[PDB]
Amino acid sequence: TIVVAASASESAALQYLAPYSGCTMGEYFRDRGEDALIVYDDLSKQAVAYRQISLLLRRPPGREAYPGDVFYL
Amino acid sequence: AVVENNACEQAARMIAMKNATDNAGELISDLQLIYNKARQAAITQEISEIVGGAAAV
Amino acid sequence: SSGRIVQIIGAVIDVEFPRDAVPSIYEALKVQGVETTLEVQQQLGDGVVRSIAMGSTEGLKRGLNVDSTGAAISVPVGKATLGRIMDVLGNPIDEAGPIGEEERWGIHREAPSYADQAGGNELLETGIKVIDLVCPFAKGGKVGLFGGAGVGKTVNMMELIRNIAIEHSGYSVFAGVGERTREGNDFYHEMKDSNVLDKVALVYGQMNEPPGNRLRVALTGLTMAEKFRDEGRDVLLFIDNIYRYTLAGTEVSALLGRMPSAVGYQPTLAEEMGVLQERITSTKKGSITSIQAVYVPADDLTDPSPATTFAHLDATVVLSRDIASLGIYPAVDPLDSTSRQLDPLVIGQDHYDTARGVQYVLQRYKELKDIIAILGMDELSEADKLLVARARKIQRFLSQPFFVAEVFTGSPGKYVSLKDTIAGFKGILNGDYDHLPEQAFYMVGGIEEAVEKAKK
Amino acid sequence: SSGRIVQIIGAVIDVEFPRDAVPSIYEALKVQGVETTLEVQQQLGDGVVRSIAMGSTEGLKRGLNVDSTGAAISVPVGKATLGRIMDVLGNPIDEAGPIGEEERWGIHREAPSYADQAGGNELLETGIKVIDLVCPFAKGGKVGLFGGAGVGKTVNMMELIRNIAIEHSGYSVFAGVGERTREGNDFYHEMKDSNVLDKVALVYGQMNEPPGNRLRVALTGLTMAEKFRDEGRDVLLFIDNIYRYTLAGTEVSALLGRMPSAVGYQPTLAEEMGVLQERITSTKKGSITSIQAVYVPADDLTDPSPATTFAHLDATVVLSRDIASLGIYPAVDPLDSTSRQLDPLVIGQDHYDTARGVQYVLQRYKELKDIIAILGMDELSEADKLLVARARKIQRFLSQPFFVAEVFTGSPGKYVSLKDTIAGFKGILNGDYDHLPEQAFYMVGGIEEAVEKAKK
Amino acid sequence: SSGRIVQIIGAVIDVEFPRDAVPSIYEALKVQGVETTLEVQQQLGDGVVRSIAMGSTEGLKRGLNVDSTGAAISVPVGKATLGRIMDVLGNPIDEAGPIGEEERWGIHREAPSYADQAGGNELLETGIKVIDLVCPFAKGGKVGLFGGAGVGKTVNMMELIRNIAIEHSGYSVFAGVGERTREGNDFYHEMKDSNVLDKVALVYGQMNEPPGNRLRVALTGLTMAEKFRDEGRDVLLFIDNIYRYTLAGTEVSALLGRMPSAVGYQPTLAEEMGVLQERITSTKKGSITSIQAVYVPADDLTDPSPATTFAHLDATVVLSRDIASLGIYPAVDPLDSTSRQLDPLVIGQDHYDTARGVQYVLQRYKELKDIIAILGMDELSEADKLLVARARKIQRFLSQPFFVAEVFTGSPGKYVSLKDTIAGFKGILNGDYDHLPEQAFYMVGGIEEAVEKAKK
Ligand SMILES: Nc1ncnc2c1ncn2[C@@H]1O[C@H](COP(=O)(O)OP(=O)(O)O)[C@@H](O)[C@H]1O
Ligand SMILES: Nc1ncnc2c1ncn2[C@@H]1O[C@H](COP(=O)(O)OP(=O)(O)O)[C@@H](O)[C@H]1O
Ligand SMILES: Nc1ncnc2c1ncn2[C@@H]1O[C@H](COP(=O)(O)OP(=O)(O)O)[C@@H](O)[C@H]1O
Ligand SMILES: [Mg+2]
Ligand SMILES: [Mg+2]
Repeated sequence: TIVVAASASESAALQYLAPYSGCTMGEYFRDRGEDALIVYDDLSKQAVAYRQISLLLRRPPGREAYPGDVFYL
Repeated sequence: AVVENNACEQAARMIAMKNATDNAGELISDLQLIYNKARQAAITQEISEIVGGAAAV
Repeated sequence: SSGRIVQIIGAVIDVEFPRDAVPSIYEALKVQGVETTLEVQQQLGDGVVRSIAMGSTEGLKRGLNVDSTGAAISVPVGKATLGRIMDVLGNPIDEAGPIGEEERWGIHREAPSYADQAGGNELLETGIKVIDLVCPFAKGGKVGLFGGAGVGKTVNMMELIRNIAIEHSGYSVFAGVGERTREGNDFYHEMKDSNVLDKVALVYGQMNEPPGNRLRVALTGLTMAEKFRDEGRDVLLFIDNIYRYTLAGTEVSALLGRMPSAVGYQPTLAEEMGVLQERITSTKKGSITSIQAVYVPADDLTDPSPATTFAHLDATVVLSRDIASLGIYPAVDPLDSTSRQLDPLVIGQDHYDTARGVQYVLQRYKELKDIIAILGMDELSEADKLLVARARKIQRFLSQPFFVAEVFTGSPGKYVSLKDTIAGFKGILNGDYDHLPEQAFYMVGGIEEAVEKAKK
Repeated sequence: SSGRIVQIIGAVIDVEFPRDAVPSIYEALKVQGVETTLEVQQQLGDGVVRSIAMGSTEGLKRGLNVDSTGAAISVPVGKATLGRIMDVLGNPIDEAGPIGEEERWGIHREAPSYADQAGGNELLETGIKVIDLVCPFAKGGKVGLFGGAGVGKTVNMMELIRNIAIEHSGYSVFAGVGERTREGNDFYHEMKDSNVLDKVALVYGQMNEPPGNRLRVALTGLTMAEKFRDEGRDVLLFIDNIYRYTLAGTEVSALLGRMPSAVGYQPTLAEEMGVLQERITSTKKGSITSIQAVYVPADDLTDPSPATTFAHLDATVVLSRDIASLGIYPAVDPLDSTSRQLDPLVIGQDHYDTARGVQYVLQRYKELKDIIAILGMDELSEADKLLVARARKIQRFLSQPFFVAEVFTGSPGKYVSLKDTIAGFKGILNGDYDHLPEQAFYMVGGIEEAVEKAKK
Repeated sequence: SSGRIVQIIGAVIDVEFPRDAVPSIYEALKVQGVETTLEVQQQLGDGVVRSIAMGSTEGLKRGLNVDSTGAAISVPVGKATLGRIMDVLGNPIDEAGPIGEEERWGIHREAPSYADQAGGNELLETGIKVIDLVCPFAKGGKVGLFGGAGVGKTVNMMELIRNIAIEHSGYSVFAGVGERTREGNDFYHEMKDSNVLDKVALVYGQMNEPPGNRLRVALTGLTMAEKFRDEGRDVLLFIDNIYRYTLAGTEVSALLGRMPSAVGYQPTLAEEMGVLQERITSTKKGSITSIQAVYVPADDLTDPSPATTFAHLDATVVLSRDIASLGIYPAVDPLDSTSRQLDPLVIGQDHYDTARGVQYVLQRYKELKDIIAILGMDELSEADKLLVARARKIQRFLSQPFFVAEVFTGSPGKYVSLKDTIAGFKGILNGDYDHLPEQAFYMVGGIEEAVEKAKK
């Protein structure tokens, strides 16, 4: 197992990027004819970190103050 | 004795069904207050979201 | 002339052109160096146009030169598009090299005029008991598969494609809008292995693609269907999810400088929907028969997007999460589903009386259900006890095993003709099969099978 | 160098400094004519910084000179803080003279690293039947007492201070964040008269205080506790109400120019909690057992502040207004309350089974509530009637008179061991007490007292 | 001096004036060459004022000259307004020529001061038995009127208009807040046919008028009522619907761009209600008493509009569709209708005991009627059957022939005094009339008339 950590005290940018970093580490095996499994323990916490950055960048809010592109995230 | 107890069964059932009808109304009355709170709360939230988006765009 | 990128924010890009060379609304632009296309959505003023990228912006920079093409996105149309997989820009997304096009059309167009509409009620048989009974489809009509998440929209559409497209003598367009890439691969290999890929044009814009791609994929597929309709042909148009078109507009609306409306939707929800939906129609030259899957956010049929969609369709099929939660498929709601062809002057009195008879029995049982929960079954009158039995059986007899669902059901698929659909329900309503246990009607195709399942 | 107040709006102040002398974020600033302290939150550009006042802004004006101190708010730490009362800036507020400090520490720090963490599974007996049963605590872990207004948070905390100071021999740190000033006076004199005061450090920033004080008092208490943890000591950190740290942040958020999030909260809600919550942990050098009361706005557990707090705790105790309305104290919800220590590998199978059994019984009773509400208990099945009877006895046997509540009621307090707690509930579940009236279990401490209460 | 229109956006108009000639808040402005009036709402600064058109804005353009009038909207007051229909500006909407006015008053003023209030509570003798006994009105009080259409609302207003003028030498004013043009024409003819038109002044703000007109009509009618009060009179102010006054304020607040409050109402909701309701009081010269029809949104009594209005109501009169079917035309429900004046410390022990005695008897009879229906009349005791006989006599004695209802009842009208009302009901409760038939107590006026209708 590879363990990727972005704990509660870390920058909202690191919490927003952690799932993509872990996905990239899993994709290494897929692209080379091997099998991998990935667990995202909380995508709802990744969405809350993305909402923070987006509001501080002054982008217009949506359905529960969440960014317009939270589906595409 | 049997026949008189059947008359008692019918009367007892009358009062039980009256109690059940009254109790149902109390539940309906309490739920209606919660529904009105949920109705009013939903409206305020939507307005905040409309105002919030318009204050950015 | 030439323009420079001045402002990139997400999927939205601003390009500044000479004040004498400002590109038109919906005009396509090309970035120099980077392989990216931008469609003008708004003319802000002072030579600047607001556009949406038809690709990724991770490689875009401020000051990159942009070229005006003088027209809107032009996609290939006609016979060359059959048996091919394409993107929003019409590029081939299969390894079979280039497409031999003899003409390109612009994705943006006017809807057929009021004098060009055509009216027809030819009845189209589907092979599904619930639909053939309460939602009779018609050739050249518009069908909508309304439902939330995980209730059967894709599965039901695949069964229809199989029971109609495979037999259909004419051509067909399949548009995957905001679909899972795995479903697109399974369907492509399915059309290819079934030898039917030769008569089906495939356009795919999945969930991994930029908002602009998911916002125009529906216009690309429809432009190909319109070329075939205008040749005088009969065409089938299948759209995987038309909600993704509305959602892509919501995702980009706020960055386009538009104030939000109710339930955080674009203020142009009804017009953006009408502009697409009015082109999907059967005129006096040829007939487009179309099936659209409509996602219902949080299972709430009152949400602005689903609520604005009903008025555009002839047949409305409603899938219920409460029926699916009981192991019943197809999970169509007979009391919420409707069709314009349901009229004694269009079909017949025998069919209509059977349909209204089934609906009457199920509507009355929806109120006795709570009565049975509190108190008990014993406290009901005999007519209510007798009705409760037939309602529970009819609900189960509406279930039909489908060939496309064999992977999930484990059992073989079944096809029921409308005659068997009418016969069985009429008998159950008459009470002829009141001698059969309730468990015998679950997934049993025709009523005959039910009589056999009761013996096992 | 020296700056000038350029703007004042409530508790927030903007100060302009020379471009070569701009203060860093969190740097402390002092106003020359009043000595009011300001904490820098952000740098706006052009030499202008935005700050929050650590006191009242009434009487301040534009153009006043401001001095930068070159460091963040620094507070005294170590043995000199024991038996003393301090404010947010580390000043003494007990009239007992200056603090004999040897060193000062800044109130902003980074959380201990992943490789300095420590695992605590040693059970900490509280003496309360409900907590010892379904919410077992551990040494060096975090506990949260969730509850609405007037339900039991301050009383249920004061009892745990009394029954945990029985086995603990080290130091304690208490941080009063936005609560009653009378309750701080009552607690100080109680410990002074009981001679317990020389082992407790007290920090206060109550409801009477401006937003800047209520926002930083939590950091000042934690900073003193960290000093004791890093000296290799076992410490108890008590936070009077952690929600007020977040609320003080909401009052100031719009003044800091931030766009609001759901229900008016600051966009930075989860980060502010984590930056404070992560530091409250047991490293390898020392341990910080922490108890924090969590207010629940309008009794809504789904509100963003309470909802974001659950993930930061090892044990969650959820108090309820309904349980309190029946007369039960403490009003803990066994079905909503939980702990990381409720594991067969930590507490043993016997305790884990007694708790699983008590929860199973109460859960079924909750499901039968509506039927009994309209038809009464007499229509239930024989087994259901038996469970409803054991569920009711279990409900009242979870009640306990506290030693901090004899003033309110007059009855004497009870301390119940983990052994006696398990024996009482195991007996009621097995049916060994089916012959006692329900009222023999209410406020009886041990089970033997219920047997002697049943004699009347 | 004169200004110029600078911006037009719907009903909101911005006008620019010289720096030495800016008009005041609430000042009325006149557009040159067009019959359009603008009320100033806000002073934006730099010479520009924001106003709301009191009429249509179609055909207006930028640059038109506007003239200041020096005061707020000023309307005709006094005797000349009786028997006339006027708009919000005081113009005669009836084709009866100019109003013979001697004076004009501005519609905006402060409520009477703390020193101007009357020295106690004085009942207003309406001359209607059910109202004077169960719903006593205080002079200077506010009465909420509840019920549907076709239950006698209009006839009750016409009877009150006749009695205040003939029996108390007073006058009436009717404010049609959001009046329906069809109902406004019907009411004018009904009052002419009923010979009450010369006792009342009619002010109408029709539904098709802009939000500013519907918001100010209540102040125009109130200004005419204030004049009569100063004359030395007791006056009746009828407001067609107080909910439409609240909604007009919500509409105007949204047009001016203000941030909305709870449930979407204007932030000024309580202040706008207080400014209107605090002028309606009993002074040291005269007393304006008001009858206001109340609408409840979604049947919710906790909604901000009902909640705010109920805070200013002294009595609640409920008209019942059931009572009307019985044949009691007044149709006021004696159990649901209430008054704050129904207190022995205000109306004396005698009036209070008589009214509470009638309500006690009427309550018991409603319970007994369900018994008589479910189980039968024989199941009742002798005391209960005697009570039923008095309750039926009481119920019919609550009826009364009005002078405006002679066309429907075929009998002459009656004006019963408070003294005669208390004496009549006191006797029936004690049993002094138990020998008379109940019909003898129907449509008679005072109690001596029941005794005479009996001899026959
Ligand atoms: N008729 C059916 N028979 C069996 N499983 C079905 C059926 N319809 C839906 N399902 C189940 O739901 C999924 C497929 O339905 P799908 O079309 O994806 O639903 P939706 O498009 O409404 O999200 C599978 O997991 C399958 O097990
Ligand atoms: N016998 C009791 N046992 C426990 N709590 C009680 C008892 N009687 C009353 N309470 C209430 O418990 C509450 C404990 O503090 P609480 O109000 O929950 O904290 P907070 O002030 O922070 O909101 C007090 O309001 C107290 O009056
Ligand atoms: N006091 C009354 N005496 C006799 N008939 C009445 C009386 N009050 C109401 N009615 C009858 O009820 C009808 C409706 O009353 P009205 O005052 O016009 O109520 P609304 O204005 O809501 O329509 C009248 O036209 C008349 O037939
Ligand atoms: Mg699907
Ligand atoms: Mg408190």
